[PDB]
Amino acid sequence: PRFPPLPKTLLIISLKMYFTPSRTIDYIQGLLEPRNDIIRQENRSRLLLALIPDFLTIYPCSEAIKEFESNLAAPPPLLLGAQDCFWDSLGPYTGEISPVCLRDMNVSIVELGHAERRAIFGETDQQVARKAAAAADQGLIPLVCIGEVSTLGPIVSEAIGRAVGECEAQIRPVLEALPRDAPVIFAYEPVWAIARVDHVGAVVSGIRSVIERIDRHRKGEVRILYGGSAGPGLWGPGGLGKEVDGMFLGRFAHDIEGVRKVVREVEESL
Amino acid sequence: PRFPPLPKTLLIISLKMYFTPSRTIDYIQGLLEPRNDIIRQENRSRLLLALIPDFLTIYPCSEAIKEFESNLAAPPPLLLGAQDCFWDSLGPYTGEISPVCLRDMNVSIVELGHAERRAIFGETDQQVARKAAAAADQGLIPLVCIGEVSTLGPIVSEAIGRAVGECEAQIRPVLEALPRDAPVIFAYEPVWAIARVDHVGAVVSGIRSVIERIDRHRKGEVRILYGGSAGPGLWGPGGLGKEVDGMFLGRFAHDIEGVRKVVREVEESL
Ligand code: NA
Repeated sequence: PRFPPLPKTLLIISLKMYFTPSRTIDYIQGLLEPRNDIIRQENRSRLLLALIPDFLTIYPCSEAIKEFESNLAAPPPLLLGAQDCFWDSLGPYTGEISPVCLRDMNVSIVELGHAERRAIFGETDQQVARKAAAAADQGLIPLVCIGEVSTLGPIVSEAIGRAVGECEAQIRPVLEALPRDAPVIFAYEPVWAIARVDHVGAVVSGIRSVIERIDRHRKGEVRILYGGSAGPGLWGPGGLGKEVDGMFLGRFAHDIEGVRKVVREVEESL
Repeated sequence: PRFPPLPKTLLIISLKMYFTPSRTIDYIQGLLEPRNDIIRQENRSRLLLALIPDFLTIYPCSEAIKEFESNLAAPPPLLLGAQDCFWDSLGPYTGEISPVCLRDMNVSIVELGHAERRAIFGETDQQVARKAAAAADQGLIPLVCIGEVSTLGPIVSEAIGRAVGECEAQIRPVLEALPRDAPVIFAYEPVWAIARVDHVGAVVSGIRSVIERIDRHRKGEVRILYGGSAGPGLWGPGGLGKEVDGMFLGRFAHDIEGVRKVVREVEESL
């Protein structure tokens, strides 16, 4: 085990660039708070939460998790992610974050190729792949965001064919760059939508098929999440959970009670 | 005073993406250590050091500075910088760092437009300008890296004319975007060199002239540093200090004794 094993269900909270430091510290302390009933021992092996703060609060986030773990004797209660990293270990790359340093701060997962980075900064498939490779070199699980870049046509087979093939071009360089035994998580979100479960189910089913065709027998496990902004009710009553191994929570999740509500939803669906 | 006043001499240590977290914590604790004789009370009003760590260690760096300040009763002993920031306050910008959050962590200065970011990521003059504006909105001093993008010709007046005019295109959008009363620091390094003091002196003199021509009477103060990798002896005996208001220290500065040696050099030149 070079890598943490992946539970069947993954819930991800990415704070993007929305939170101030004090709000991030209060927030992660709310997640861990036992009276908040978000993190249950009985969920440990089936359901996992990741918090993905901005780079500045990874340190005190990591410190908060540790302090909470020291309350018990020796799955972590909560995974800590970063929202990006560089494609090299250490070096002369001003403004860039090292996966070496991330691992030293007990980050377990790195979000890569977000739609926002692809649109604003022109981040490419090759770059996301090299980034995944460097994250994996440090024992970090790549979490690669994928999705169709085009507005799709009105013929469904054409539309599903395009979307899946556009995801294929994003998946292939990542799997080529990664060791076959390193785990990877792909988060799907159709970039032109800014949640149709029929559409998600169909493209995700085409994604899993794509992966099986490239490397059916790789030892590293694979998970496909919904990367879109998911609201209360979508997972269970909306059927989203029948299609994917997890999801990103939308901005309702900025309130701890919202997160509590969605964990309950997820428990009920299992 | 919306901004810290700028001393006549600025020394900058940017760690780029070279240091692990424990090495950064040890390092800043070495800078502050009184037996290391790097930070002298007698230097306070004439010479200032900035440390510019990676985003992950800004928090414990800030914490270390505070803890040291609490050893005395209420110029900071050491400025804390970041190596980049985003051009907006808060929002949906995955992987980006907010100048709001930086200020909340007692960062006083933001390095922008580094040659490494301009080359690797295609970072543009417009983007560096918008970044400077957002840093200034939060009371942060922009530190904009500038320099000629071309290999220069063999006729000196042509070469100096080009280099200065290429710096002009980088300076102008920054001054346009900044309030006239916000301070700005420009760090010069000819991108094609990968230290000729004659060349630096000549282009820096053309830079100060350029600035005076754009906005002779702005209230915000301006400093021009050498952004190249400066080694021991270059400032005083090499004459660099007669041309610029400070410099970036080269990799020799990774050793605390190196920093000590260069502070002594600088003291002697004043
Ligand atoms: Na970045």
